[PDB]
Amino acid sequence: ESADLRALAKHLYDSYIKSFPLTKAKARAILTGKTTDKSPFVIYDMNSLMMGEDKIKFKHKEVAIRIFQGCQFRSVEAVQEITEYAKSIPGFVNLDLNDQVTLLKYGVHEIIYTMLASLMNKDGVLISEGQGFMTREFLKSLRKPFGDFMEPKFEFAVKFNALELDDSDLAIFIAVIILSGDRPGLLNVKPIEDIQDNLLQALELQLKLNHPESSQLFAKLLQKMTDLRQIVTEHVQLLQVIKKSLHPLLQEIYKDLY
Amino acid sequence: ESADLRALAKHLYDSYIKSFPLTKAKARAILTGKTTDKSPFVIYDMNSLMMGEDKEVAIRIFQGCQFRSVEAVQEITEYAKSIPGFVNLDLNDQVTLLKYGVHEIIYTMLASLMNKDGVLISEGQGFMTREFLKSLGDFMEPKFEFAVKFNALELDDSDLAIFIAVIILSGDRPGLLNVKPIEDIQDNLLQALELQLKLNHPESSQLFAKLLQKMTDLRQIVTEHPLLQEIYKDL
Ligand SMILES: COc1cccc(Cn2c(C(=O)O)c(Sc3ccccc3)c3cc(Cl)ccc32)c1
Ligand SMILES: COc1cccc(Cn2c(C(=O)O)c(Sc3ccccc3)c3cc(Cl)ccc32)c1
Repeated sequence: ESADLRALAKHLYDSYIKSFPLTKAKARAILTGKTTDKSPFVIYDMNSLMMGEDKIKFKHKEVAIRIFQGCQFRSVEAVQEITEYAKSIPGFVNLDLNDQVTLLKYGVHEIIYTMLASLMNKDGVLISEGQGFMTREFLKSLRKPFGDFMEPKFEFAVKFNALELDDSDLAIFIAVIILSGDRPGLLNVKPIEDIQDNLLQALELQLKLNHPESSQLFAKLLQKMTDLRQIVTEHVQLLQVIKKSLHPLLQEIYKDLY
Repeated sequence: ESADLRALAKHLYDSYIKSFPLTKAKARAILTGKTTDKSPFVIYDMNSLMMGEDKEVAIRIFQGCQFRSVEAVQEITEYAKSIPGFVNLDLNDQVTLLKYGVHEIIYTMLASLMNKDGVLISEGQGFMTREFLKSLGDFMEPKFEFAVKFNALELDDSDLAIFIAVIILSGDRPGLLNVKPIEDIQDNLLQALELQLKLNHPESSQLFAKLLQKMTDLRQIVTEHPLLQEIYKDL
């Protein structure tokens, strides 16, 4: 069955390519300065933060807070991308609608962090679709609860990026994360795990063929999901330190994804 | 290398038997009224509890359960010594791996002594029900929910021995000095488990991943709410 595993891999990558406008390949080309196209506007200090908000578009009233809503606007945009990609996954839209919601409900945070790692090196993050680069030192230097809440994301990213996965690897990895059969409140786990079974097989082969010099990559990738679920837990906790940010209709768009 | 990987598997299993006096095989013989062993005393309520230990109750149960963690770190430590390469690692790092990896192993091995209804105590001589514990009041519910999920994998002692070695030797543990020698040991512990599951469960569909995915669920129980106070010092 090594032929349908290749065809499954490809066509998650094909849908991945169209669901997500900014890929890892493109993020690394920009980060490394590593070819033609363009250098991003760098946010290293308060004066660059304020100049970045003119030429740079921002579809999104103190400064460190103005960085939360921006990060929150953006994560909610990402949900609709992850939601579209989920639908390209063979078997997903035949699942019970309730289960589809539960898978996304719990899956989108873990996928957001995975994808946030593609835009991060140890020095900072690509923001505003590669057009910008906020430095890491500019982020530790934010106030009170804003001083961290990005810093552990970087911690995980530097470690995650060391696996040197490409977009074709991540397409399957993300699919694996969505079709996760232990989301609280799933009504029907049989097809969920039979789809995840395929994806794991497709992933195991992809890592084999794509990183043939890298012995236990499938297993080391799976261990990362234990770091992923922990980072998600302490972010949902740091957002009950940030119920202490006004809409309200924006509290009502941007409270979840969902 | 599939002779190296059988040798390693069988080495860890031997050390496992020798380190842990109550195995899962023993626990399952005791739990299912199997004949080789003797039925436990059952603690379902208050004068069962009273009659079993022949100030208050809840925190005195929490004193016992906390001390069972003591011999358990005495035993996990002894096992970790037999893991090829462990004692070669930097002294500080040996400690770092033990401190963060021990509770995840406790909960793995507590799944062996549990069913849907309760837990074995005193090397399998007693049996505390889930509801007498739910009568105190929360601290055991996640253990039981993981235990029920895990025991579905139908893992036995030879599988757990290797899987537990995989836990202890993780290079993601906060503040490891020399990460690379630790990853090197896990890599061959990883392909020894993969050979163990394909050879022991020839019919288990993608069991290897299913088991490492369960490493998530273990990490989250650990986020629960004085040789213990010195393991907890920062996590
Ligand atoms: C996984 O995709 C993303 C999810 C959330 C954010 C981002 C990039 N990004 C953005 C953005 O709006 O593009 C933002 S908001 C922003 C950036 C610069 C100036 C004002 C707002 C952001 C903030 C942090 Cl602390 C980290 C990453 C951030 C990408
Ligand atoms: C996996 O190794 C174990 C780690 C901790 C506990 C146990 C079994 N156990 C014990 C014990 O003393 O053997 C105990 S302590 C105990 C309980 C009643 C009377 C006397 C002691 C315990 C308590 C809970 Cl709430 C759950 C499991 C427990 C086993």
